[PDB]
Amino acid sequence: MRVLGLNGWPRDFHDASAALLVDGRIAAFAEEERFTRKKHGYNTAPVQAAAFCLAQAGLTVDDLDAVAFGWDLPAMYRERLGGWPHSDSEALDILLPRDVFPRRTDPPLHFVQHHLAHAASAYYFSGEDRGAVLIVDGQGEEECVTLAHAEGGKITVLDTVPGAWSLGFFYEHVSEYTGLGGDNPGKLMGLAAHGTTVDETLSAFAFDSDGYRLNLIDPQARDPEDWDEYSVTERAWFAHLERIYRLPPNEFVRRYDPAKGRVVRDTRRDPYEYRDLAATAQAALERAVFGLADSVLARTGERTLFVAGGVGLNATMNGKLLTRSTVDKMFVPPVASDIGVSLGAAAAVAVELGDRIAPMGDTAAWGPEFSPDQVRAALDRTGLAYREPANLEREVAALIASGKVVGWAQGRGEVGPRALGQRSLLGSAHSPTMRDHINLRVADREWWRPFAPSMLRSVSDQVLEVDADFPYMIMTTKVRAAYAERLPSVVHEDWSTRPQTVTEASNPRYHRMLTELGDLVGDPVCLNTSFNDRGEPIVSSPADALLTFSRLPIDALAVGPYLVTK
Ligand SMILES: Nc1ncnc2c1ncn2[C@@H]1O[C@H](COP(=O)(O)OP(=O)(O)OP(=O)(O)O)[C@@H](O)[C@H]1O
Ligand SMILES: Nc1ncnc2c1ncn2[C@@H]1O[C@H](COP(=O)(O)OP(=O)(O)O)[C@@H](O)[C@H]1O
Ligand SMILES: [Fe+2]
Ligand SMILES: [K+]
Ligand SMILES: [Mg+2]
Repeated sequence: MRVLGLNGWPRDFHDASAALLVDGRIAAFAEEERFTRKKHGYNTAPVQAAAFCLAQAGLTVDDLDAVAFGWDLPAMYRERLGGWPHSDSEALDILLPRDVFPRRTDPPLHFVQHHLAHAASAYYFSGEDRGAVLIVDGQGEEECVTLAHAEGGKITVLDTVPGAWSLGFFYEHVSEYTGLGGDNPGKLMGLAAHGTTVDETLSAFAFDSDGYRLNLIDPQARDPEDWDEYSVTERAWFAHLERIYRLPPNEFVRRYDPAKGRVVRDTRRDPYEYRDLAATAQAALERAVFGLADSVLARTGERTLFVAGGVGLNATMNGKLLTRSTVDKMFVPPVASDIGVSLGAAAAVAVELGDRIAPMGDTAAWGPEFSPDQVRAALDRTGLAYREPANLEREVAALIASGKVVGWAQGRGEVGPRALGQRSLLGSAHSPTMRDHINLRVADREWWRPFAPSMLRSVSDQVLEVDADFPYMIMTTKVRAAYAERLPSVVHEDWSTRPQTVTEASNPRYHRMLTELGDLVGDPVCLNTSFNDRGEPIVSSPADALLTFSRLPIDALAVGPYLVTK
């Protein structure tokens, strides 16, 4: 079957994306923000993402067997807004506007329960017959957690936790409270390592062997003036945090900066001041999730764990789950957050139509790519001088080895929040100054945020405690003896790293470049951070890449077969 999965809707929505499954294979998959250049794909149907999916596969909406949406949207409208007003035809017009998506007739429209869609995005793509499913995000239609059993192509729900007890809202609210912002929970995670935990309950959580309790909030509390429990949980957490924590909420400051010529936003306090709150929030999330995972694993009798939902992006928590006595194998897709429910809704529907879903296979490179002619066109636009190296991979290897920062734009854009050698900024993993150089001089990131490494899968065994595939940079692990000293720029406060393992199959060019690199610095490892300026999404087009390259004190840009220098 050909099934187009969708996320994103014009009203109060985030992380719009589109995914096209052809006979269980990912034909194309991209996030709206990459095309709009507006981070998080807020309040929109995934118009551009779906246009790309169809163009990539050479299809039109008339060639689709089904369109799948990753939430039970009619149900949310019925419950929270007094009725679902749209015929399937009218819903399609909104999701896939006719001026961009001409169609003779309407494809069958399927609405998939949000957490099922999450679950589908992990199970069906993991390459594992069966396992325990843990879904933890902000909130689906009603629930914030789902425990389920996956076996023989079926996902069966054992239990859910109501939205008011959301661990994602919780973590988001703490992230907002510190000044990092509720849209930047990943930063809270990186700040945790720098602080100290004293009471991992925050006088709110009570932990047990199957999970947690939030005696702070009535679990059946509900916003009658909205369609999720964000605002209710926000008021409760903010009041509680202010009550028990020495610092009041950090405030946002909007002021004209005559240096930028603009009103810029900042924080009244340095978020680094809240490092103990971050540590404590991180510890509480871990503890709560450990209980949930132990619980679903035991109730199912499985020892393989599938995790998805937005909290699933907590790589630190993931790494620690992996090493838990109760877990032998773990799969967490690069698209754990809502970006992944388009793909999940599509799989659920495809499987329902009799298809078998192929494993992801250690790659996330499903977005657009660009030919040499298309790249050259973008280069000539700018009038920049460039070369076409005989051995680009070797030249990049050498640049990196000498302490230079190289933009790397090749092949099909990766999907999800991590760059994985399709749209990356590259630098020495071996340099004890590279990290401060990129944070402070290049990207204006907070000095306390860590960077992460890409390395060959064939030496990952010797570099890292664990010998597993880490294709997605969605898990932290410990660095073996005594590489922990050899790789200063990609190590975090606690000797953990958040690695990408690379196989020749998954990324030949990148694999080859790392190989060359190894001959020069001994180790086929590099620093790999995402290719973007501070506000914007990861660069997608060759034009995006040039623009960002012009704006950053980077040394070179390797885009397609071409090398551009500063
Ligand atoms: N080994 C590690 N241990 C703990 N945290 C880590 C580790 N490696 C990376 N991180 C954190 O993961 C975060 C990812 O968060 P997030 O996705 O919000 O950043 P980003 O979107 O890449 O940043 P930007 O604002 O530049 O787009 C990093 O900012 C860093 O704080
Ligand atoms: N690194 C992280 N650690 C913990 N929670 C995270 C992290 N990244 C994202 N989240 C959580 O994901 C939640 C939203 O997840 P998602 O499933 O994408 O949306 P929704 O909750 O609307 O379905 C947010 O509440 C956020 O706190
Ligand atoms: Fe979700
Ligand atoms: K283990
Ligand atoms: Mg980044």
